[PDB]
Amino acid sequence: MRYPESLLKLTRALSRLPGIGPKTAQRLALHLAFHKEEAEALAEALEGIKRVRACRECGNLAEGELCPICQDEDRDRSLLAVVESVADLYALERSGEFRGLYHVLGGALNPLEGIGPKELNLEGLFRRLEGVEEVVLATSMTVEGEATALYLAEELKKRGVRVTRPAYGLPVGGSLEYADEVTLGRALEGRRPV
Amino acid sequence: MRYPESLLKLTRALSRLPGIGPKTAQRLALHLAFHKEEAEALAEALEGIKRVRACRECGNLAEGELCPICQDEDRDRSLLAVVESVADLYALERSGEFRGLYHVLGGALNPLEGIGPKELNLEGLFRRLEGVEEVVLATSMTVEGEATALYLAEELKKRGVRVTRPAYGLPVGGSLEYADEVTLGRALEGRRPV
Ligand SMILES: [Cl-]
Ligand SMILES: [Cl-]
Ligand SMILES: [Zn+2]
Ligand SMILES: [Zn+2]
Repeated sequence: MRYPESLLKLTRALSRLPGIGPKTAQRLALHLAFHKEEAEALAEALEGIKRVRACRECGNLAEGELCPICQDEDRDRSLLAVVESVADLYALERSGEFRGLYHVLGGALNPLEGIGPKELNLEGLFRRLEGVEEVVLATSMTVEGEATALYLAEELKKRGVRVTRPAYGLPVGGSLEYADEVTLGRALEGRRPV
Repeated sequence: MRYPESLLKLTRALSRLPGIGPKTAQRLALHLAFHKEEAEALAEALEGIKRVRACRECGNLAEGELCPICQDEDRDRSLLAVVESVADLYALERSGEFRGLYHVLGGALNPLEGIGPKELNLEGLFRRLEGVEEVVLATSMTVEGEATALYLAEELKKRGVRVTRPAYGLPVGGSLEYADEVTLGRALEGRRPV
């Protein structure tokens, strides 16, 4: 469709973003061209995020050295949560049921994609076990996240610390009829007294 | 969810974009933070589009003064296409069945939103009728675009030039069963010999 170079340069850059097809790229590029003020603000914010980097301790996004979680003094440092990504950390933190610390991996273990202990931010985890009561293995509830969990569990039980896994089960407001048979089966097996 | 300032500043700027909710804003903001090279390229392209502006004659997006269409010498200047937006011009131009010139309005007539002749790039149209055989009223096929068409038709027939409207009808690969009754009714009324 497009022909001006800076417009096409913008549309092409917008298309590199994940979950942004060429049709959305064009609509946004046109919009940015017709709203100079907004486009300048976005360029300012993009320059602004050059500073941001992985936290020295977590792997969580941080202004400068330490992330907001690590440099919070009101934090139960007896608790630690292993997590695959920053998006998952935010979800956990948004839940409100956790005031521990986090360790952010680079992803999950995956033999089929050659992803293993060296590729993940893993060796850093074992250096931070000082006065850590509990480690929550809060990896994804997938084949890959479960494989990661079992590996961390084996390695953590060796080094003398208890490990817990968040519950498989039904989601809140969920009907039994529309849940899958595996999730439903785990929910039954992990049923609790009341 | 988020707490670092430049990240939030980016996520907030990304949310100002049309058809971008806060969940997508966050995913993209995180992605840009973890891909410094790509983010710099987007900032470069955003700075790059400061130059872009409305064409002196069309209202179409242009590098500097004139749009690529207006400064193309192989252009049937006997033909002119009135259009509501640049997105529509590109669609028309992508169709391949038009080698005329374009006039880009700022939108369509809409009494309910106080949108009328002064608010649209309209007065500029009548200055460009020199050696113009045909004007294609290629506004949207809506209540607003039709109202715009009729107004331009009245005003153009006064100033001595024929006007045409693109066809209402069925789309290519379309079944009759799933088409709406109005579109189907127009397709029948505008049926052609073969
Ligand atoms: Cl798309
Ligand atoms: Cl969303
Ligand atoms: Zn941290
Ligand atoms: Zn032009």
